[PDB]
Amino acid sequence: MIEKQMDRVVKEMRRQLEMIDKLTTREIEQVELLKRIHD
Amino acid sequence: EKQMDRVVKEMRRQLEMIDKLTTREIEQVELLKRIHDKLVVQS
Amino acid sequence: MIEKQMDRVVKEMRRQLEMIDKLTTREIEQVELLKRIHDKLVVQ
Amino acid sequence: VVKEMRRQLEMIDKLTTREIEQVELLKRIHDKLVVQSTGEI
Ligand code: NI
Ligand code: NI
Repeated sequence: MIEKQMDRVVKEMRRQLEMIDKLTTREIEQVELLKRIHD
Repeated sequence: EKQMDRVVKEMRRQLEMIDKLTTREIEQVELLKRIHDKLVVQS
Repeated sequence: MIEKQMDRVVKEMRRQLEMIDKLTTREIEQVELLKRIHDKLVVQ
Repeated sequence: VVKEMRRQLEMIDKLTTREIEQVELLKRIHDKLVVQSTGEI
């Protein structure tokens, strides 16, 4: 009982962390792109 | 920026749930310790 | 010492112990992932 | 976009701190159980 709930919360945190990983990655690539084109 | 906060807020949210679950786990361990100690020290 | 009873308590301690090890290692991977994200974001 | 990155850096740092404290707390519970198994448990 407490064990599934806790397992379920950990699994769900890893998923939100993956979202942050991509977002930050996409933000870094967007900065790199904008740097080239801006005067 | 709006998508990040949505994910952090849900992460911070998921962190509090874990904190409460850990508290209930401690209570379980404290009781298990009480039982363990009684079996050892009673006759 | 009634070890029949004691053996149930030990079985339950080892089980809790195994569960906690799984949670800490999975949380540790997140901490590791968070550190990498921190490194990436910090390069700028 | 740059400003928001430095802002997200602090947010990630704060999440790292909260998760480490949780790891620390679970480790403390683990260390208590171990000891209680040392009597040939
Ligand atoms: Ni262990
Ligand atoms: Ni013991």
